[PDB]
Amino acid sequence: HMTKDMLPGSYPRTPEERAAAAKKYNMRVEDYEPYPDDGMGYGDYPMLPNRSQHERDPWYQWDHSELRMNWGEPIHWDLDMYIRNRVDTSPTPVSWDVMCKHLFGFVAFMVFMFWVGHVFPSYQPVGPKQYPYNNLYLERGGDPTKEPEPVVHYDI
Amino acid sequence: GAHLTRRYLWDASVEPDPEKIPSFPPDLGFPERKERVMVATQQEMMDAQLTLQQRDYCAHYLIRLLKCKRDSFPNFLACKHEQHDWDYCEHLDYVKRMKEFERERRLLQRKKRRALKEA
Amino acid sequence: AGGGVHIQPRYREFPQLTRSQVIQGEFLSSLMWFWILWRFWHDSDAVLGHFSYPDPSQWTDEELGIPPDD
Amino acid sequence: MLCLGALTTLFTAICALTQNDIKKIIAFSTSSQLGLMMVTLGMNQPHLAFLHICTHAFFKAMLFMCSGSIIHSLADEQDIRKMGNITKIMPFTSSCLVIGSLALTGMPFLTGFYSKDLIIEAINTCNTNAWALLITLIATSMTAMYSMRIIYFVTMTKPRFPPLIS
Amino acid sequence: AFCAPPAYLTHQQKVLRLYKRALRHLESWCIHRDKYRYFACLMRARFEEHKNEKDMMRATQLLREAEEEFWQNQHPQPYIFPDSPGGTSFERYECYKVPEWCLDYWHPSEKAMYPDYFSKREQWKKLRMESWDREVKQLQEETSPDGIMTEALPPARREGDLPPLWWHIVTRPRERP
Amino acid sequence: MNIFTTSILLIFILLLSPILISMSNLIKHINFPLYTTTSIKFSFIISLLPLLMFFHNNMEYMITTWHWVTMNSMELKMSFKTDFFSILFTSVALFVTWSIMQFSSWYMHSD
Amino acid sequence: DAPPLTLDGIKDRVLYVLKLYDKIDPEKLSVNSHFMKDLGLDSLDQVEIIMAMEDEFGFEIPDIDAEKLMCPQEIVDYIADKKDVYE
Amino acid sequence: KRLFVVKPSLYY
Amino acid sequence: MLKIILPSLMLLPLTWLSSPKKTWTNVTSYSFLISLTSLTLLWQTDENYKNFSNMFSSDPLSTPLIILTAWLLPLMLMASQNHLKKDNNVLQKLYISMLISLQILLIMTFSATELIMFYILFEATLIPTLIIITRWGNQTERLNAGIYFLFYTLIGSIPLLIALILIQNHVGTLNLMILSFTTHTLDASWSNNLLWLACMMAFLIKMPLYGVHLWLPKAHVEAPIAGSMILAAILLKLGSYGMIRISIILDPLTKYMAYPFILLSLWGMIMTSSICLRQTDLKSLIAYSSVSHMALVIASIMIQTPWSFMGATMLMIAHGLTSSLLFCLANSNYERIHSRTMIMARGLQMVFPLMATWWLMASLANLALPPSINLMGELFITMSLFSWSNFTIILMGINIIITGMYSMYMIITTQRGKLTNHMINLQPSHTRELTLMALHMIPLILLTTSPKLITGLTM
Amino acid sequence: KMELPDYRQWKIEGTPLETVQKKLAARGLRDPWARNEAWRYMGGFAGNITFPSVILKGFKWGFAAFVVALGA
Amino acid sequence: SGYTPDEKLRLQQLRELRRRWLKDQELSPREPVLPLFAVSHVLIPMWFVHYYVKYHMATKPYTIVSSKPRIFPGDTILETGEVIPPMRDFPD
Ligand SMILES: CCCCCCCCCCCCCCCCCC(=O)OC[C@H](COP(=O)(O)OCCN)OC(=O)CCCCCCCCCCCCCCCCC
Repeated sequence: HMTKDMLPGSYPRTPEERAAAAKKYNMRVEDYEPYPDDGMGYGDYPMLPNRSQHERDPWYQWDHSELRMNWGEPIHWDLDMYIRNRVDTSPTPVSWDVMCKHLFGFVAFMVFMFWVGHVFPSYQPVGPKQYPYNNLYLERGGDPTKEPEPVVHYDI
Repeated sequence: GAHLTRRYLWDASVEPDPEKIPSFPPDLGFPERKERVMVATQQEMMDAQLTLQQRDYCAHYLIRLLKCKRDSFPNFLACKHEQHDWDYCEHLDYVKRMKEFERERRLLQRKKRRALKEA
Repeated sequence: AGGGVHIQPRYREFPQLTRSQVIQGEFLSSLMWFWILWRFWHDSDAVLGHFSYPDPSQWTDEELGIPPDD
Repeated sequence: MLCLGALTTLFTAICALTQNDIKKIIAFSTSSQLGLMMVTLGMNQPHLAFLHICTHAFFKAMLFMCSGSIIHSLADEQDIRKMGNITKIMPFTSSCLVIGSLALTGMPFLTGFYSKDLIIEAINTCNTNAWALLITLIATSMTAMYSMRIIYFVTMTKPRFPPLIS
Repeated sequence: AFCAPPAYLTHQQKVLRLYKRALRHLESWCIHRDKYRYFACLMRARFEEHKNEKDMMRATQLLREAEEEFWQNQHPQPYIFPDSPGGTSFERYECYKVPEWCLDYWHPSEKAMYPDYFSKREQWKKLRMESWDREVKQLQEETSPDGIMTEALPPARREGDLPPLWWHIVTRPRERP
Repeated sequence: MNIFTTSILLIFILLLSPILISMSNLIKHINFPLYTTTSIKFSFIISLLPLLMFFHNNMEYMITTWHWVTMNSMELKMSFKTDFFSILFTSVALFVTWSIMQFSSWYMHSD
Repeated sequence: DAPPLTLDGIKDRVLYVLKLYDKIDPEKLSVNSHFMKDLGLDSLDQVEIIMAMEDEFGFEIPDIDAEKLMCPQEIVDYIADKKDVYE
Repeated sequence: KRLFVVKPSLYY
Repeated sequence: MLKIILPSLMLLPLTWLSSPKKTWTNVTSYSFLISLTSLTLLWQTDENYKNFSNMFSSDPLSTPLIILTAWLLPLMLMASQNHLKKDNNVLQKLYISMLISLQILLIMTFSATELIMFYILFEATLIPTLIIITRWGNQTERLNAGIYFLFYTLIGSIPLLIALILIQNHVGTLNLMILSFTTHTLDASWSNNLLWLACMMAFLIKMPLYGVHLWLPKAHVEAPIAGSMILAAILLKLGSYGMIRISIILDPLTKYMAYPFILLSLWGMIMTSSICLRQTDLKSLIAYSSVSHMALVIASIMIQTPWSFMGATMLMIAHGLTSSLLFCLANSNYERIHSRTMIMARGLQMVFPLMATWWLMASLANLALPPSINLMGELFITMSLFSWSNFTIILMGINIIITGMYSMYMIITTQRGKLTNHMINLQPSHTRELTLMALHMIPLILLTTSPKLITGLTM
Repeated sequence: KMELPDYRQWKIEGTPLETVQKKLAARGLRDPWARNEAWRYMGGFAGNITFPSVILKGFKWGFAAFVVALGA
Repeated sequence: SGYTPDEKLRLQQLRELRRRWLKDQELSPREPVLPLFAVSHVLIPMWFVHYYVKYHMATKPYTIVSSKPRIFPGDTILETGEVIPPMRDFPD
């Protein structure tokens, strides 16, 4: 039912072609900004803003409710990614850099402090625990035949 | 703890290293110090299935507790004297392990005093 | 509003409470406190501990094998 | 694991302090307690770690169904901000909530106390990272804090729930 | 959700829609009602002043510095209602909102019970087909001269006619199934 | 003490019983929420019997119920251990489950 | 759990709240009475009214659908239509 | 006021 | 084994001679019983394999398949009764016969002693398949897909023809029994290093390797459901069966001549698994799932450790059944939806409650849920691969995480979420659709109870 | 039909809203929605709830129970 | 703003129809036209299990193995008759 003229074609070279494609895709001729011509296949597919369906007005009656996309509006190339499930480009109260630095700062400080810790551990004023026999040589599964160098522990 | 401060701050020359507590000879300062003693026979423990770790010099009071816990089964609140005993034995062991640590500490100090005083 | 429900809704008023709701609530809490008090009396070794820490700094040098210098 | 258990304990606990969702705060507490459970396994104390697993199950289960009661009784409000004075409106759950809250905070002679302080003092007595030892203890104070956050906002405050009450 | 989106936003609706986000993001920081009912009538003051600025340029310079003041003084976890987009119950009950064109493939046994239900359903389906013609024609006869076109649809304007395109705003799966 | 082994195998059979009732047409006729709540209740009591055994005697049990494949050197078999970790947890878990299913009936009412 | 609303119980609450707003006289509030042309309130007070209603009935009247809750009645059918009350 | 609950045909 | 075969041939007379109205039931009912006769081969009761006669044999590796090949003909004929029910009564009897010949040929290929009998029957299966794909293919591109399916297999096939005639001269008979009990040890020359590639390459092509797998996505896309089931369940596994019986000879070279393929497959497993993650056509995603889960197999039929081999035998039979199940349910959505797009048709469980349970179990079979032969299979290939080099877990570890993601995404965006507003209303499920599924999974549940039967030659 | 308490009943005096009312007033401002927020503090829920009160709920009988048991 | 006088009638009218749809959704009386045990599933399952555990498992080798029983000092061994020696006296 779909004519070849109503399906994607080659990079719009002349300006009339750039305005013909914009009709095919139901866009405004001044908003059709073909993906850059570097021959990676995009073709004439419009380069729509890289914004996820997450911040599409959540109250409006979107024809396709869950894709928050209307019927006819040009679909984004990566809508398999900026969908309401997979990825979320949506504004955040804290700036992104501020986020990346803070998070990793925390991580680093922690990791480091943990290192300061291993250097200076906390250990009570207690000497080593003393196990009977030869540090349970035989029972720790030691060889019955070969007796071990006696390890003795004295009182006080 | 504060002992750590003595070692992490100040000087660690005279502070013991936990990894080597009996750092000095066992008999230094001792007129034939009596060694320790283990009441339970290796077999007694092996028959009471005491976890290796729990085979301490208090293994003997433990076996008692465990005895009074299997016996007296429906009543889990009545083997109370037995637990105090075990614990005591162990408190009286922790203290030892503390006396040994303090003795080391002091002895290493002896070295600093003696060696330096030798200089 | 059919009277069939168990209890009625209230508008801007303190919801009426059933005797059981209050008694069961005070019951569970009071047993919590009876248990905490009963065990505290019978077994007060939760804070204190039944073993006193030795002062490691009062051990006569004889006690530890500190051989008098020289 | 002693190290990562320790980081999760505080990391999750600090996050819980400001979370305004009742179910979310309890869930973070689920993670923080298991962080303590991870710490005991890391300090090679397996038997006590299992003991906390059993005691952890009783009280955390209580608090979540306690909030289940509050959320269902209110018009499905899952936010501490709009929920208040449940203590007078619903003493039965509030009583259950504080019993659970104190168990979570290791109130003396309650199920948390028998297993939890064994783990705490285990830390205070073993040879361990200094950073791990300090964070685990303040993690314990935070557990009391967020526990306090829930009862103050959810139970002891003027009601802020929607006006019709059912 | 019901009415259609306007093309561009006015100055007003942008200001008056901050008064909502702002006051509603002030009830997250200020939870207790009193503190709020206080710290908020102080907010209106901010909007109350600079109400009669006639200098548009200025007005759009107070608005653009208001929404940046706000962005940096917003609560990360505001109070968004339970059933609204972004909420906790949003679209929860949608697993039970079947689309009503599915009762048409029911086995004659199933529809045997529930008898009067389908007697009224067949009436409504007669209503729908009985007006599609007068509707679409209306939708068209009233196509204003080609030009601006908004998603607003016309009312009835004649007795017996049913508001054009009414089968899915009426007959919409009930909210809480 | 078969009483021990049978009990450990039995909890699984009793809990699986609600699962196949829903597979057959029988659940429409009886009440599934009430029936399931009761059987977990009985499972908790059944779990208690080994728990007392362990405590009385502190003994464990490895139960190899069914063989699945010899696979040459590595034989594979279905084995349930009954060490302190397993039976202590089994009792605690079912008590919590018995609590929640009754809570579930009230919470999801109208689902 | 709670009982479902009615087209006259969703109307008594809407009039109730408004009668508690100091600016709106409580004896000239009538359901067919417009907020800005008949009662006197300004534009900022419409936002405040709607918000009260959003907190009396516990749901959010979207912006675009709430820039028009003028009559003190539109609020009573819009709330009901959004909550499926066929009376 | 029991209300009819639309459901996918469930005989098949 | 001429009961699994002669009675099969006779199916052809029955599809033709029978009444137009009764043609479908005679054929489907009879091949169900044809499968029952096939089950007799499973009665081994001893190590010595079963050499029925000079040309026909069945050993542990072939037997688990011959039964699957006989089993799917019933199912294939049940999944294509809808489309192909709009035909002229002589186009049907051709499709039914085409499906019948595939298992006649495939049963023999899997049950063949002489390796060139494998080749002649091996490459014959393309004729029936190409007709099924090209003649009844819905899309404009099946002429192209058919070309890809014929040339990739054919260019690989003529090298194997030269190689097998070559070994016959070198050894003196292509009889798999003898070739096994005779000393054929290649000598690591440069030439042998080519022989090995000649024999394995034809098998590696129809078992999509990362380098040459583009034929399978294109073929299954436009192929009718019966052709897509045959390609995934039996056709691709023809390549695996060949690699198991042909590497008995060429014993020394694969120790060092396999690295290229092994790395191609394991990296291929990751990339093929990943592109499943964002592919809009559902049949496309299942096909790449098939490439990745078959890339694991060529990496176990090359490591050549006992566990690999039966990991392979477990996975091939298991993935065969699972893939069809996925291709069969994909078709049921395609016929009502009328589009292959994954994004449309969201929320089906709301409207097709059970098909969704079948979808869920198929996905759990697709990913490795543990009480399933699918997991046992991967667990074993994973083990050996680890033995080959402990690092392999990293790559066979990125695949497991990705495999979980795409398997559930198929369930999450096809069988959950809000219902599509008003696509052509989706008529309820037929009982045939559901059985065609039940017939796939009930055997998957039964085989998982006793995995020993599909464990391979090694164990 | 459910009735609704007389709107008049609500008044700001006697509740924490009144003190907020008086200060906002110094500023010249007056909040008009206070009365709506009155039933929060108006009655039943009027009493301030103290943190010891919740932690100590039932302590009175709990100790009463303890003493008795300790006696027997 | 305020509703447009031609949108307060498309909401006027369509709301009127929604009210009728929801009335029609209401079910008429009769609408739905349809045309101790505890021991049961605790005892019956049990007999079977026991049958299985005492006559298959028990019978087969190494199917139900148990940690040795605990034997303490001074407690008798029933099977052999020996009496575990009492332990060395605790001095403290
Ligand atoms: C053969 C090659 C491949 C052919 C593929 C297509 C064949 C189709 C036509 C033939 C189908 C039947 C023949 C093939 C399957 C035969 C299965 C079988 O015979 O079961 C044997 C089993 C007895 O077990 P047995 O192996 O004797 O005991 C071993 C003891 N060590 O007997 C039984 O116990 C029957 C039990 C029935 C119910 C078992 C349910 C168990 C479910 C466990 C898994 C649950 C989770 C599954 C997860 C799946 C996820 C997708």
